[PDB]
Amino acid sequence: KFEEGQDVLARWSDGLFYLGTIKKINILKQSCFIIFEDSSKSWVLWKDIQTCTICQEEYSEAPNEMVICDKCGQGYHQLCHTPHIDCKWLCRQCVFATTTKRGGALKKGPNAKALQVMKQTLPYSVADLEWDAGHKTNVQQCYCYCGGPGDWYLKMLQCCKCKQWFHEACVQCLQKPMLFGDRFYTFICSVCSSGPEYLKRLPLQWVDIAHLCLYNLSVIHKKKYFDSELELMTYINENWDRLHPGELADTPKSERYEHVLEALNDYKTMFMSGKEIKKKKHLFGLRIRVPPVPPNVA
Amino acid sequence: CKFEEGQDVLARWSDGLFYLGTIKKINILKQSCFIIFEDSSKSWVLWKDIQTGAMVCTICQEEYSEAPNEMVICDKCGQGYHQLCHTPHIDCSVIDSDEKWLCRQCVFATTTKRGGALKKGPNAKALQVMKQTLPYSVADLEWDAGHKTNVQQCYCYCGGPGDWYLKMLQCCKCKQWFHEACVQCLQKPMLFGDRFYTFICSVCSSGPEYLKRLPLQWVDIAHLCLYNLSVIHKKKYFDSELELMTYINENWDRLHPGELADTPKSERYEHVLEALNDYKTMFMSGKEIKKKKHLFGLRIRVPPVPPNV
DNA sequence: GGGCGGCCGCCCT
DNA sequence: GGGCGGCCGCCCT
Ligand SMILES: [Zn+2]
Ligand SMILES: [Zn+2]
Ligand SMILES: [Zn+2]
Ligand SMILES: [Zn+2]
Ligand SMILES: [Zn+2]
Ligand SMILES: [Zn+2]
Ligand SMILES: [Zn+2]
Ligand SMILES: [Zn+2]
Repeated sequence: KFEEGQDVLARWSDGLFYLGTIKKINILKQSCFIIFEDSSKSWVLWKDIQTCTICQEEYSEAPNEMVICDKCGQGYHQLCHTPHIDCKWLCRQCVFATTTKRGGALKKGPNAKALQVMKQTLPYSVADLEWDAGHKTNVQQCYCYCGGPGDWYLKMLQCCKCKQWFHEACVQCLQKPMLFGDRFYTFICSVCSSGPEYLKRLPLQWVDIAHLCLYNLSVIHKKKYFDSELELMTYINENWDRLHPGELADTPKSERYEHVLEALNDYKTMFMSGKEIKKKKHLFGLRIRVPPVPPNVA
Repeated sequence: CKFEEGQDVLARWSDGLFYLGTIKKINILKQSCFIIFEDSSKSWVLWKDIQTGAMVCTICQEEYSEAPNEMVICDKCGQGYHQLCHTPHIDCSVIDSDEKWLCRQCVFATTTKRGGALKKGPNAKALQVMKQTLPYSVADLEWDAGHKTNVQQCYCYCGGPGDWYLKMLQCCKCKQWFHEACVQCLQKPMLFGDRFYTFICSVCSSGPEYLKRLPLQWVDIAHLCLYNLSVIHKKKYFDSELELMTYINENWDRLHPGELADTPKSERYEHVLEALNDYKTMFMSGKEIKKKKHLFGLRIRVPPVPPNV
């Protein structure tokens, strides 16, 4: 049970836990209205609120022995933990806490290896998920290896096998920091791989680069129109390596703006010029703030 | 805005079809126009369903043209479109041919038709291609609780108005409703409120539509036909033999019930009459209100519930 | 931060 | 010498 005014750890839609205080409780919207340290406020599902630890029973069996984590010091039966403990040990939510982080989870060290193992087993059933038509969201708001909430159009990767979406912070295969709504990847999660993830960058067209970066600027700054040269092209150049342009990567910095501007002008159904609202014609924005769709998907 | 009173326009009705009409009133707040049609009938039509009319690109109103984004002229309405301005994009293959090209507007106009859109022909082939791309955003749609109506009144491949219970199919995937006139998978004209189908639209299938007829029980046959009679004639009670059974026999082929289809005409009334008397929850005899016993009506004027596949 | 009242100034046959 | 492409920037749907 929870109670108003209680200090808790709440998992956000980026897979990470944040310290907060329960202000309100909704009995079965199944959420708590939580204020965070930056005085930001939001509703959080109970499955994402953190107060045997899985069985509430004291008996240490054999070979179902009670194992105590060596960091948080909480106990787990060998067959109650997810995954099960056979044979220094850390539990799942301590493994995730010390490994998952913005930009991508840790790749090296004992904790990172413990994550790689435990990631292969989901804390939920794939059958109990109810997806929308485009397989972007599910009713349970249950995604990734962690089982937390998530927004597909932000920094998440969809597995091309199980079609589940996975947080940037929870994957360990990223060479560069993820861009918002970047779907130009072939990704296979650790569950489907039964081991380390597979990640391959799909080739980008100039219209893809323009769309993806305009989308990122739009998300970051919460605005629509951007100067094609001084804002958009600047962001593209500053993130050129992060973009993995593929075979377009050798394009001289002087020649990049030509192709980008051409894409902005040609694709009228995708990009709005400032001239349409009596502003600078070099100002461009997305008609609909939606991530670019790679050739394969929808 | 674009419109003024006395202007002759093409107005899209809730069947997905355009009709010739004249604007009598304009409502800025409702974004609609009061339109009189050729049958002198009058109704309010949303601006999104009004077609003004009947070398510059009609979409962006610019006149530049160069490969691989050239200006393509519609071989019917004569209007020009950039390859990347049209929805969907015009493939460069089109320009590399002697064959005609119609725009999305003209493609729909020449193919969509009462009882079901054209199945064969170059135009029919173009419809099945173009309608895989919606002219609207599904995310902008604000649906009601039962997912029957949205406040935008935007449905189907066409983006026009519609009544789900009046000749429309719901896709089992995207849950959007599609006009009878806009689909190319029907074998027979639809009955009102007939949801005994498994339908997958071209948008979800990325190709031809999928359609399978779900089986009807005798209670479903009576319910569906009672519902149709109630909607058409705007009343509740009908004569089981002279009115209901007459409708059922006249629409027996169009009903396509499945395993019960081979039932002899003379035998059908036996099972229909029993269904009316057995399903007390759905069917209401006239005796319950001190009227003739063989009069029957639906307690709730709603379509029958289709079975899970 | 973008919708629109406002008008600069190029350049029109 | 005036019509319109172009967009500044005021100020709050
Ligand atoms: Zn995660
Ligand atoms: Zn236990
Ligand atoms: Zn622990
Ligand atoms: Zn997977
Ligand atoms: Zn339609
Ligand atoms: Zn155009
Ligand atoms: Zn046309
Ligand atoms: Zn569909």
